[PDB]
Amino acid sequence: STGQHPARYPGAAAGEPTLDSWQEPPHNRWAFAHLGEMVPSAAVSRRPGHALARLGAIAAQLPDLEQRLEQTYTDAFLVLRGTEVVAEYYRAGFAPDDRHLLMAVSKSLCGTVVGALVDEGRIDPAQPVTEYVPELAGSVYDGPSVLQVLDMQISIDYNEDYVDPASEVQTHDRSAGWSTRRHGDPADTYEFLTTLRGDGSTGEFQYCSANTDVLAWIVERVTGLRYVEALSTYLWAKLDADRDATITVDTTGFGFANGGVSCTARDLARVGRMMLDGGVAPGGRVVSEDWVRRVLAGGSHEAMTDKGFTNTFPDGSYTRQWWCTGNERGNVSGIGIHGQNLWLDPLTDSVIVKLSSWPDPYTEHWHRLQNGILLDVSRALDAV
Amino acid sequence: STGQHPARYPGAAAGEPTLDSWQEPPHNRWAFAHLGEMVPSAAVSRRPGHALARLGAIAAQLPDLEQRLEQTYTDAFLVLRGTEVVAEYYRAGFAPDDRHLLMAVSKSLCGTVVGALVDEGRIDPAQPVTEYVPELAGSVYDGPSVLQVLDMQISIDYNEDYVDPASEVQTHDRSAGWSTRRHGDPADTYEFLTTLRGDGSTGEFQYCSANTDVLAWIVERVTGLRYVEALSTYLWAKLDADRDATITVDTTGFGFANGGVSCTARDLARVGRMMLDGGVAPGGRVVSEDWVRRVLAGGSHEAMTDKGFTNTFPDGSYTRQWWCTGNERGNVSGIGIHGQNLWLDPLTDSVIVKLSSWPDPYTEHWHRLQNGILLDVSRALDAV
Ligand SMILES: NCCCCCC(=O)O
Ligand SMILES: NCCCCCC(=O)O
Ligand code: NA
Ligand code: NA
Repeated sequence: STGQHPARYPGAAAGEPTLDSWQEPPHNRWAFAHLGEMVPSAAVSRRPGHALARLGAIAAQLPDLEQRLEQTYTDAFLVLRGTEVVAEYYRAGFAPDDRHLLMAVSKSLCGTVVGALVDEGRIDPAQPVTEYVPELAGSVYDGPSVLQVLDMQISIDYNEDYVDPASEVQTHDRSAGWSTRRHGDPADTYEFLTTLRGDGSTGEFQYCSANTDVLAWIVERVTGLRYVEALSTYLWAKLDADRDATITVDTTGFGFANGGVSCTARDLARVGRMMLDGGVAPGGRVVSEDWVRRVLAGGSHEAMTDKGFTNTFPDGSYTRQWWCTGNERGNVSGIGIHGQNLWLDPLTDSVIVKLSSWPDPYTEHWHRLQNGILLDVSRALDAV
Repeated sequence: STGQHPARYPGAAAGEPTLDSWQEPPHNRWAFAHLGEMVPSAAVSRRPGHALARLGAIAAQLPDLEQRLEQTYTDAFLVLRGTEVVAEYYRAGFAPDDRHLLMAVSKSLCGTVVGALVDEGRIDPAQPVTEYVPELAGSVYDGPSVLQVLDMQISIDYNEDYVDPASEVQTHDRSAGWSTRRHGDPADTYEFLTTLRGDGSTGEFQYCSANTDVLAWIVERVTGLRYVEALSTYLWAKLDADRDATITVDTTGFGFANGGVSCTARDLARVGRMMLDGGVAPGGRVVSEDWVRRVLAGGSHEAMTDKGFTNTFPDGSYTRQWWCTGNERGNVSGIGIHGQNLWLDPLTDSVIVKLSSWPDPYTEHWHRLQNGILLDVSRALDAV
């Protein structure tokens, strides 16, 4: 058992509706107004081809920028200096207002929601995960603190070989609906999390997407809100965003917090703007000044043993769902596979959003090229 | 085999991507920008409870209207007189700009797209279905004309007992993704259609949702466009709609033309406005004056043997995916289970949209109440 979860709608029974019951009362009143949450759906455009390149200023300092963006399978690119959009790029076929999957940049959004609840005193990072989700007792999450989940400093037996269906990575996707279910798979994401085990050691960084879903579960238990709603209430609805964001949901309606959010590049930049504004957004304060300060400060360097990150950023670290480069510019970034970045450049009070679709989830090759672009663009914003 | 179908994206292989391949190249470039088409997803609101009742004028002639709307599980109600919204109602929890499933009102939208292609000379209703979809040879659709599909005058062995999983109604839903698949089910909607049989007789009305999906298939074969795109290009994009509409799609990306469209009440009214404007919309002509005239004129009365319809509308009929009351007002309406109506009242140059969620798909009880409301509202618009 995974305990109480926020009902899909007011008064809904646990796990209702399902793909086989949404047309039945009393579920249909809700389902008829949110069918996309139950059945894959396509947009029928209200609007009746070519790449849009408006790199403005930085174009002079980076003459071959568009080509570099093409080489890194860039779909959407936007630079926000202060409150102004100073550079934009959208591939042919991708409109400026189209939404794009954020992959793990979604994690930084989840950490932000947790941060908001910490400010309210609803979540104490020093407390064990089980203080909020007792059902995780007996799992790898029995013992570690919420902060250790936030900083991903929990050793977990997590097979990362996607080529193997038995791997935890593939199983995580199947449990959430990102891939076709197989006989024996956990019923939902909550159940999947309870099956995770580890040797009990903590303190060393281990990137694991399951950690973020545990954070979302904690958010639900402390607020009583579906993660989908909590993400809106504590973050999205305060950004004065142009469009709603979307998030994939599993069979119980639980949002895939670790990587299922989609939004426009301009709106994602509003999240960065909030971080560079001490945690304040147009609709109100999202997180405390202290939380933002802690994110920019970075996590323990000693815990960061991922050579894939430290080879590029020797003094890098990770904290509260954000990757911290530890470079001379103090760059911090939300990162997602296939080339997604919500890059913060505090020195120039700028935010760089790059949403892409590399053929591979991750290779040193793509990261070298991607980071080269983000760093060059950041430097191009320096006063001269 | 079901023949050629519009690729999900430029250059996509048949049936790609699937739930298990969307993260792989070259599918991911498209999938990352349209994930809702692959995985159930929820909206994360950009906006931070009570029913909204603005029945305006008709309120005086129909004092208990709001109560009548509540009794018929009304979610959204809107009356457009000419180009003006003269009355509106939205239940608590349903925003004026929220979208609602249209169920079979979706059929009238599909018929409109077919009508547009008839005007272009791309579709000849007198031609057999097989002239456009040869793969339907050997099925109940081998012999009948496209017009007979439009008017639903084809006898089909179609078990309507949803309580039975083997029924065609339940099988249709499973083949399209509206319900959990079962071993042996057709792979997609196209395949399901090819399994349909009948005694060969035609001429008598038989309401069958499979007919509309055949129309959508014809649309795809004649235009080379996914039905989702054709619905936008030939109709939605010409309405100057406030929001995109959405349509559920099966595993191949084929839109559920017979009942999977969702849109706002105000936008649905724009479709009615176009019909009352001789087929012209703000973005251009959608269908010919003749097509609209034929819809308002009705189908053959003798073909209409559905007592459930004729008991209320003795001179009623059906043509080109629209129900024609044949009443003294010449009312015509798009109709969907659970209380959906796109009701046309030419006498007062008005359109009435009623989107609901009755607990039951259909009962004489609900229809009596629903039609009573639509008729009373129509009469309340008459000059006095
Ligand atoms: N298991 C689906 C991928 C989740 C995103 C992970 C990442 O972007 O690092
Ligand atoms: N098989 C799903 C229902 C399709 C809608 C049918 C109707 O509204 O009449
Ligand atoms: Na905080
Ligand atoms: Na026409």
